[PDB]
Order: sequence, then C-alpha cells, then structure tokens
Amino acid sequence: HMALTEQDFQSAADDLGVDVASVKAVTKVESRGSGFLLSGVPKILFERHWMFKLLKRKLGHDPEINDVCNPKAGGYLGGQAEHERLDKAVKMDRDCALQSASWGLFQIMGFHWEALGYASVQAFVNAQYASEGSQLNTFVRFIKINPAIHKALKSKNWAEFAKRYNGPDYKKNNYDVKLAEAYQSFK
Repeated sequence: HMALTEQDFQSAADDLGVDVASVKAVTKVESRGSGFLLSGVPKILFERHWMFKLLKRKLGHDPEINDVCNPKAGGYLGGQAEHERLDKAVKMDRDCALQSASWGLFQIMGFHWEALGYASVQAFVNAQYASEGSQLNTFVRFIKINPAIHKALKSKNWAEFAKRYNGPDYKKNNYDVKLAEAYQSFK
C-alpha cells in the first residue's frame, strides 16, 4: 500500500504552515507507524461505547447490548479482528459502526467526519482506504479544525500540544518530552 513519502510530509507541513520536522515529530510520537494491516485494510480500533452512544442517539432509546455495542468501554480483540468487530457493528447500523472506529495512522474517530469536512461518513472511510498520505491529510484537517492545537504546534509548545491532543494525562506517557526529542532528531 502507498506509505508516507517525503512529499506527503512536505505537503502536510505546507498545509499546516509548520516545518517538516514538526510533522515528522508528531507522526513519530502520535501515529501507529503504519496506517494499514497486512490484509491491506486500514488499521482500526472499534470503540463499543461510542457504538452504544451513537446508536442510542439515532434510535432515541438504548440499542441491544453485545460485545460491539456496550456502554462499558473495552473488549478489544486487536489487529485484523477489529475489522470483524466493525463488521458485526455494521450489521446493527453501518453509519454508527463506521463512526465508532478510530482509523488510520493517527487513530481518528470516524464521528469526526463532518467536522473534518468530508461529504459523508463513507467519504471519510474511503480517505482511510486511499493511502497513508490521505490518512495524514485526515490528521491535517483535525489540526486545522482545532486552532488552539494548531497554534501550539506552530509555536513548538509541545506541552500545550500534548495536553490538548493527548489530554490531561499526557504526562503519564511523557508525550511532551517525546515530541521535543523527536523534533530535535528531525531538525
């Protein structure tokens, strides 16, 4: 499958108005490294508590509870088996299921499709299948629609970036220091 090129990094850097070293640093620290499984489908993690929340909102009442639709988070099988979980959830409701997986290099939740400017959940999904460059573009859009994160990236304020991107427990995995060290390694 089409993996990340120097041009993918340069295009992303240009679109975000940051240096290439910043994009490589955030990719090294925040990505899954590869955006695709051996089978050629995008890497996903299926989030059954998002499936429960989104299908509840759609139906106006609680859906059936099972291993892929449950207010209790977890129950991961990992790797290719997450596609089997997605398939079971699609057979409950396709749009809720696709929105309840995290996709590609940066593990972006499908429920962000509309905010990210995709025409539909399906267009978001097609962008995950297209290439690693397309998945990096999903990440670019995510930064653009989050100006405070965008500004932290531009200013190389790794702690502010990690607090907003990784959340309040970012320091548990030292995300700020990993970003700073990665940046120095590429600069």
